[PDB]
Amino acid sequence: PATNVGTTISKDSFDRSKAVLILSFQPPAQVLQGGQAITIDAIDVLYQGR
Amino acid sequence: VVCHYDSFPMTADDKYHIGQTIGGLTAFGLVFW
Amino acid sequence: VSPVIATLLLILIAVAAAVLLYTWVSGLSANVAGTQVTGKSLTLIQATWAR
Amino acid sequence: SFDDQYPFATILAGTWEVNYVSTNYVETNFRNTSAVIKFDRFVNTHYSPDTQNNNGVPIFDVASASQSNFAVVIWCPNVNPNVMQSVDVKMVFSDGSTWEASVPLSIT
Amino acid sequence: IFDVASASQSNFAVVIWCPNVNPNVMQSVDVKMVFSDGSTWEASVPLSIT
Amino acid sequence: IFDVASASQSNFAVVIWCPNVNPNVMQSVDVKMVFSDGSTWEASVPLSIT
Amino acid sequence: IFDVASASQSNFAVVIWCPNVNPNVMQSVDVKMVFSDGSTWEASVPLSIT
Repeated sequence: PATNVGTTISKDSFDRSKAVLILSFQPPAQVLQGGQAITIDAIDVLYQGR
Repeated sequence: VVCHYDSFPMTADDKYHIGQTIGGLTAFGLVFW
Repeated sequence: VSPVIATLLLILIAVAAAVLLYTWVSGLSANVAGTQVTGKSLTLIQATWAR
Repeated sequence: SFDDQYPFATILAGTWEVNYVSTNYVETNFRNTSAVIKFDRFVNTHYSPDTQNNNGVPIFDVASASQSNFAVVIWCPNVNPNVMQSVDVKMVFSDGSTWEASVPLSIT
Repeated sequence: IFDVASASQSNFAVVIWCPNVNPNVMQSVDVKMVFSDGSTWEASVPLSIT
Repeated sequence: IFDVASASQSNFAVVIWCPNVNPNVMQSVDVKMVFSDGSTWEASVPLSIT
Repeated sequence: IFDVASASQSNFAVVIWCPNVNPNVMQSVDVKMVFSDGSTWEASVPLSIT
């Protein structure tokens, strides 16, 4: 990620030792009785089971 | 992943959708020579 | 003669609700779509590329 | 626009692409996927609000998605790639069921 | 533009155009297909001239 | 303005307008009807966009 | 025009005409029947070409 933003961005405007997680999911349309819309109340990040 | 495609442009060899008007524009497919 | 009339109306009510349960249950069943199982992977006749 | 004091997660319709200019340098493009996004609820609060201009981001308790592809963006300042081999993510549904996925962090 | 494409009995081809792929620096690429039911299939394509 | 409203065979709708109801903060609302004989009936209406 | 329609033993069809339904944008539709006694029944109809 970049925490230092000016009116123009250099390559050094991006930070080191920082990370942003990205995930891509594809629902399957035809599942049993499966619902059209998927809802999420809570998202969590775990490491070592904690 | 270099690139991702979730949908596709209509193909020329499609009799069903070839002679129809969709979204105000007639339908044309893709051709390779 | 209160008990005699009361009991009669109660019998009719329970019968009507039971029959309604049946229609609803059976309609609920045979109402599951499911899926198809895609065939075995397609054999690769060729893989190539051009400009 | 990123602050370590304000971690957050959210749903966006798209996918991530990586392009290699050289052996150790890359270019990155984020693309739309034509999927639906809606928000279930609002809980009082705001994100990076501007009092002078009435600018702000409403916060809702539930997020929903539809047919086709969609991404999840997660920002936790506590995660360090140099000491962590991998992390894990867990989602809790409205109905109470749960789902989990695995993400490697190691450079390669 | 339609979200789903279908095929039938007999042969068929797939035409893919990604401007980011460069034959001079890439030895090979790979393709992945995601089915309507959610299952997946993958194939291997060499790019090297020969 | 009349104190009692009546209906007959076939379909009919009810139109309700209360300025106090806010969709952005209320997940759902409920409606209650009181009959002339004193019995009551209730129905459930989701408000959430979707 | 009559408010109620009835059927007997053996097969029978239902013909429905709603100008608002568009096959090009709708994957599937659903039909619901309301009985004289108040119970209900529903069926599922795919619209997709194939």
